Amino acid sequence: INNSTNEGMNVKKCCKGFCIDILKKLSRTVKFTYDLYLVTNGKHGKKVNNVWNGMIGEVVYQRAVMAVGSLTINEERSEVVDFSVPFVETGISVMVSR
Amino acid sequence: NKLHAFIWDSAVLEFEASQKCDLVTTGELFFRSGFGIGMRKDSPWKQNVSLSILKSHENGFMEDLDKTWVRYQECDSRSNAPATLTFENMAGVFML
Amino acid sequence: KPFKYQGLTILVKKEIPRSTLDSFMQPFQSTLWLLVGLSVHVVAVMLYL
Amino acid sequence: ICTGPNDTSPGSPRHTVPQCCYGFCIDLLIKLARTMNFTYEVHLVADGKFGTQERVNNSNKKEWNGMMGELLSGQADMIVAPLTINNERAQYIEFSKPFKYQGLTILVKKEIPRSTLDSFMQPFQSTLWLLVGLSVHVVAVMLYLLDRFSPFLTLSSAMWFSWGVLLNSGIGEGAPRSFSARILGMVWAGFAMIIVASYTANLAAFLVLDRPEERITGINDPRLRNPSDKFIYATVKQSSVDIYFRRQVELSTMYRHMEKHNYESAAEAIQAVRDNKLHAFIWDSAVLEFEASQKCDLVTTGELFFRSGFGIGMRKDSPWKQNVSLSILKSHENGFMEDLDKTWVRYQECDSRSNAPATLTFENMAGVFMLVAGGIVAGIFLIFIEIAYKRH
Amino acid sequence: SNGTVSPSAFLEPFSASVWVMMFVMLLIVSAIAVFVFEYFFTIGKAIWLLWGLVFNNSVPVQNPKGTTSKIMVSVWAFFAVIFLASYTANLAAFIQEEFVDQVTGLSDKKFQRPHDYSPPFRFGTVPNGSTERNIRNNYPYMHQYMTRFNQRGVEDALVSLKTGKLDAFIYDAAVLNYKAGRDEGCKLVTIGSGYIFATTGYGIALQKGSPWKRQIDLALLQFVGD
Amino acid sequence: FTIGKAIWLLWGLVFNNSVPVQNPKGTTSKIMVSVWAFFAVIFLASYTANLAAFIQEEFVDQVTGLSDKKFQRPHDYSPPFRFGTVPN
Amino acid sequence: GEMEELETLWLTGICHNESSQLDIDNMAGVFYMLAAAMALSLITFIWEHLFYW
Ligand SMILES: CC(C)CCC[C@@H](C)[C@H]1CC[C@H]2[C@@H]3CC=C4C[C@@H](OC(=O)CCC(=O)O)CC[C@]4(C)[C@H]3CC[C@]12C
Ligand SMILES: CC(C)CCC[C@@H](C)[C@H]1CC[C@H]2[C@@H]3CC=C4C[C@@H](OC(=O)CCC(=O)O)CC[C@]4(C)[C@H]3CC[C@]12C
Ligand SMILES: CC(C)CCC[C@@H](C)[C@H]1CC[C@H]2[C@@H]3CC=C4C[C@@H](OC(=O)CCC(=O)O)CC[C@]4(C)[C@H]3CC[C@]12C
Ligand SMILES: Cc1nc2nc(C3CC3)nn2c(O)c1NS(=O)(=O)c1ccc(C2CCCCC2)cc1
Ligand SMILES: Cc1nc2nc(C3CC3)nn2c(O)c1NS(=O)(=O)c1ccc(C2CCCCC2)cc1
Ligand SMILES: CCCCCCCCCCCC
Ligand SMILES: CCCCCCCCCCCC
Repeated sequence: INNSTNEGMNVKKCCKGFCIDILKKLSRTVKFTYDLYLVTNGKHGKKVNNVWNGMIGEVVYQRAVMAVGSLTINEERSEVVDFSVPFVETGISVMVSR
Repeated sequence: NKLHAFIWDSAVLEFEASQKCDLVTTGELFFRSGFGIGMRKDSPWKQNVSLSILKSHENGFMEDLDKTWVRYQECDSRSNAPATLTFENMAGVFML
Repeated sequence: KPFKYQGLTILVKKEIPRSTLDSFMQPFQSTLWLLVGLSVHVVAVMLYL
Repeated sequence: ICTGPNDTSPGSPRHTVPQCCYGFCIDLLIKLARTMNFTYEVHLVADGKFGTQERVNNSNKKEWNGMMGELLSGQADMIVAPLTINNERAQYIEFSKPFKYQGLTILVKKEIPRSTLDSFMQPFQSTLWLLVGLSVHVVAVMLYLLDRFSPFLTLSSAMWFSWGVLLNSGIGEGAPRSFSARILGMVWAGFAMIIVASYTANLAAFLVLDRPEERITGINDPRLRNPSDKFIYATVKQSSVDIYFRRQVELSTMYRHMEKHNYESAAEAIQAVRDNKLHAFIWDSAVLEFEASQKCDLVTTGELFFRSGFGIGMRKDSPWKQNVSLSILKSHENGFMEDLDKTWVRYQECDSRSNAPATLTFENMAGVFMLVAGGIVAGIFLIFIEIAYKRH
Repeated sequence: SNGTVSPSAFLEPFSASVWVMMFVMLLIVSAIAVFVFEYFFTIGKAIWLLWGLVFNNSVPVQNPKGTTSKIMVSVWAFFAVIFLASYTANLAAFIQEEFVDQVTGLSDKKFQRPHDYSPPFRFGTVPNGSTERNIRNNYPYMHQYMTRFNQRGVEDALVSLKTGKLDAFIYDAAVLNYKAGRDEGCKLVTIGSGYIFATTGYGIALQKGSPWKRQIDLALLQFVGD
Repeated sequence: FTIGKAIWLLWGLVFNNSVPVQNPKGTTSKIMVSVWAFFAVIFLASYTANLAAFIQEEFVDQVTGLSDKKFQRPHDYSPPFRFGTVPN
Repeated sequence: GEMEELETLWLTGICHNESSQLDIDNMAGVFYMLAAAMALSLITFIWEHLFYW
């Protein structure tokens, strides 16, 4: 609600996109049910003070079975959690003004 | 010229096109996938091999392998600029 | 995990262009060349006339 | 004689005044009343809306507006108008076979190209023009310096040689005689040829400044995919195209943009496009193409999408359905729809549509004419200046 | 068709008014100015020199002696460079092959009265079809002439067109469009750049009063809309 | 009509800018000059045809890659290289 | 191939599918050649003076 309070509300928004289309096709093919929810614990996933936060942090601590999103397959993350086969190719790259 | 077109992996075809001046790829890579070190379904090396592949990807080992095996070039002749006139293209005027 | 990401593609012949000796005379057909060659002389001689 | 509202502006007293209607649909209606023995009386819609399912404020009830509200409520028995055929309309009323096949398209400004007086000097920047102008004189005077001071060509002669080498004119009857001067002058000739070729290469493009801002590809344009504040495009509120954009699975992102700019009538949107208040107007192919043919400053975009047809809608339980459909089909088979298209749609005033390169006219190239006039007016004073110099 | 190029194709780079002002209005004034500047070398020689500068082919000319006349000649040669650049820039596109359709439409005199031609027009359609019924209903004489050249099928008509035994093939618009698209070399094209006369549609026939008709119509409209 | 004047004439015909030249008097020399002028027309046409594309703006990347000296040792530059990523 | 369809639907952009004035730097080579001409003309002029002397 505000920075003064330490609690909030679960606002039901609508998630759609590339990862959501992947998730929907996965749901149809594997015949399972899903409950998406955004993560506010960490920015993207990181081990600080030997504690994982973010998407990986939620997965490792059994708070969620899956982590669908722009999550990069790494060495430490694959050591901590189990990844699926990559569906898009990424990597560290440099963008500059023309 | 016995075969007009050959459909194959991007890596091998691009390497051959770089090495062979008379062969050229076509573009718009389709069926994007990757080469994997396949093992049996019940194996003890699955996690370790996958982790080693990932670690080699993170540091500069796959880049080194690409540089030393795939990313060396002999003849490319690939540019969007108009062709430069040479001996063969313009010689009838010389004979004239 | 993949150690090399790639895709399917098509390899074909480079097909280096073929250049002939008459390439410079190609834009005009032989009949047009003969017509202009005749026209030059016709204009010249009857200019003289 | 059609009895329709007088003032279409909202918040105005709308009294049904008898005006007179005529055109493609009226001709088709007269043909129908001739072939099928029935009498008709035409009256315009209460509002300017074609018809769309809307949720009324009280009790949240589905309701039809415009033509569908007029017809389904019993006020009207038939709709002879450009009524597109689609599910929402066909679920409640029934359409005859289409009397005109058409699609959705985009009307935009023609954007005639703007030509300036300096269009001929555009290819070279002002700094390049100054540099070449200085270089001509530098080469001329140093040619004179190396020719006069030769071990073994007046200033006017050297200047004329440089100027006539730069622009091919033959004003130089004198060539350098010293070896260094010959070498410099001839490489200067090569330089002048290079400058002339470089300036000529793109001169035509700069003479007529055609831009790709006009001739949008269409809805497939990523400009249309992602709306922006600067680029505003719209359509007619509560119409078939509005329903098509609402119901389409993926174009909702731009439907949200269009919902806040929709116009009350097609004529208003066309006028807004004409005076550049609206960048693009999405509407039926027939109307937009007719307007583009009639109006020289408006043009369509292409790749017709949502291909459908105009149907003469009637109530679901009607006795004229089969007869009207058969009459429409029979008029299609013989040369009646062709005659209507020729007499109402297929006449042209200005097209100016061709893939050939544009032909130069007065507006595109007049800076060169004014440059020649300026040369005239400059020589008119330079002759007196030279006479005064000769006096001394 | 093999096509043709209009004789005016080389005069397309400039409009008629531009040509007129360039060569009879501005050139005459420039010649008057050149001669006046030189006299302060007849007018014919000044006109000849200026015209030679228009398209510099190294034609023999006599340059004026005066300095101001030389300046005017120089600026005029700059104008001539502009003219040559603008004319030659798009000459390749304007001098290009133009394909003209043999017949404007079904109402063309070739279809209606083919007898008044030294080569008889060879056109026809496959039998037992909607197109034959339509042409028979609309044009009886044209149908009676055209049934002589009656084809056997789509492929027979296409090969007759390719060989030359048939010049025109009147058939369904969708099928002909598909054949033109599939055709290699783009040798067969539909007249009018996609001109359709009967402009009907493909429908799913049903028994009279069939209960499925409404649902099929609704589903087809859903497919169209989506 | 020395050799220098012949070279000057032929060169001037190569790119005809109406440079002052002294044409040869012999008929065969005139025929040779004519065929060379045809060659010069060929040369000018072929050179000017694609001059617009060759004289065109070329965009060069600032850095070859992550192993470029700008990234590794940015201090040895008068303008320090400004690069970074989001944290976490 | 559903992956390809999703990639075109979600990741395609403006510059993926993809006449200017000429500056001094655009045509600097021609001016370099002219400068070389000036230098060579001066050099050969000095050479001719030396030969004459
Ligand atoms: C210096 C004097 C002689 C005036 C300059 C000559 C041109 C101005 C005249 C002479 C011949 C004229 C042309 C001769 C005849 C043609 C065809 C003529 O009819 C057609 O276009 C035929 C089209 C077709 O058959 O497909 C149109 C004019 C035009 C281009 C003329 C255009 C103007 C021309 C070139
Ligand atoms: C005595 C001195 C001033 C020379 C006179 C030149 C005129 C006799 C020639 C030169 C250019 C000729 C013009 C050049 C081209 C134009 C366009 C041309 O219009 C077209 O589009 C081509 C013909 C066609 O499309 O049918 C008509 C002739 C015309 C006026 C020509 C008319 C006669 C012109 C003016
Ligand atoms: C015989 C000696 C004294 C040399 C004489 C050479 C000159 C003929 C000058 C005239 C113009 C000079 C050019 C003018 C400026 C350009 C830009 C210059 O590029 C830049 O430094 C950035 C762009 C800019 O200068 O604005 C490169 C040199 C160059 C080709 C110059 C090269 C030398 C030029 C040709
Ligand atoms: C079909 C063909 N194949 C060729 N392969 C070659 C190559 C590379 C070795 N040349 N060449 C041809 O030139 C032709 N065409 S030709 O036989 O009709 C022909 C012959 C000669 C001339 C003269 C023209 C004036 C200048 C001197 C030559 C012109 C036309
Ligand atoms: C921005 C602009 N808008 C214009 N609208 C018009 C039109 C149609 C009426 N012209 N025009 C311009 O010409 C400019 N540009 S300018 O003011 O920097 C300018 C002025 C004058 C000259 C001379 C050049 C030598 C020949 C004589 C004119 C050159 C450049
Ligand atoms: C293309 C039209 C060319 C017309 C040329 C007319 C030349 C007239 C010369 C008069 C000399 C006295
Ligand atoms: C005696 C005359 C010699 C003329 C030499 C001209 C050399 C021109 C070189 C141009 C290079 C682009």
